[PDB]
Amino acid sequence: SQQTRVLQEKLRKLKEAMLCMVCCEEEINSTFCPCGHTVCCESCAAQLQSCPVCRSRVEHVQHVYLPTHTSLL
Amino acid sequence: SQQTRVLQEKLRKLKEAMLCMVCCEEEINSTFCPCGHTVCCESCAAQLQSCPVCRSRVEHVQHVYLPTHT
Ligand SMILES: Cc1nc(-c2cccc(N)c2)no1
Ligand SMILES: [Zn+2]
Ligand SMILES: [Zn+2]
Ligand SMILES: [Zn+2]
Ligand SMILES: [Zn+2]
Repeated sequence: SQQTRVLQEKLRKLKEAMLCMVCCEEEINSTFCPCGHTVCCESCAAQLQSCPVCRSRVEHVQHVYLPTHTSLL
Repeated sequence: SQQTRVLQEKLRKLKEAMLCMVCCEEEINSTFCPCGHTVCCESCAAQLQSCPVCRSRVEHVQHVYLPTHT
């Protein structure tokens, strides 16, 4: 029905919000510190000296173990 | 249709996985450091001495701004 298509869209948008904002291909699993923006995968976060959301300097990157994480397994 | 019900369930489960493992009422927005477990809201994370997932000592709590926040 039309509601099947609406639910498909909601699910797709929620899953897209879980993906790295830079590469769009890998799940978010890293936090820029100290600002706290958690919007990248580990590969993109290692290459940024400034937060892509707020432009604060990145002192270091903290890996995050989230419950929403999914993998090939 | 039955497909609408299947998608409703997938959405519900993903949203439930984003809630604090202690209170089950507030969204996750805090990380235990240095272990990195990000499973609690700010209120529940504030008084824990050890991580509720892996038992590592909590040196500090880092607030996280996630794109899934609603
Ligand atoms: C809340 C909340 N958001 C997430 C989240 C956000 C982006 C990516 C991933 N994997 C999880 N988990 O809990
Ligand atoms: Zn990336
Ligand atoms: Zn930032
Ligand atoms: Zn809580
Ligand atoms: Zn832990």
